[PDB]
Amino acid sequence: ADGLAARGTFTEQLQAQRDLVKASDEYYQLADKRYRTGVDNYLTLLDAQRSLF
Amino acid sequence: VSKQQYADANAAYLQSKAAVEQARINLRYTKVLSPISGRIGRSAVTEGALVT
Repeated sequence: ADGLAARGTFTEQLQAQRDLVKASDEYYQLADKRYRTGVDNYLTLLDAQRSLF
Repeated sequence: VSKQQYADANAAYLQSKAAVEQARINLRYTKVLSPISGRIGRSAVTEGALVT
């Protein structure tokens, strides 16, 4: 019954976790566009790479 | 430092350089340079008069 409970909840846990990494990667790519254009510096892009990690 | 920060820094640099150039011409107006060359006449004012 413990194994069945964990099988029941880890699917939505990992779904909500993979959506988090997708949103953090989108934030990283938007910050990289801001860095490539020339608005932000190389200190702000590294603060988004760490959130990805 | 991002490119926009430097492009805003050197703009304020050039604006202050233009302000110093604006101060230098008012400082050059206090030494009344002769506008042309020629024969100068009698001075209509002497030392001590107030001009405008």
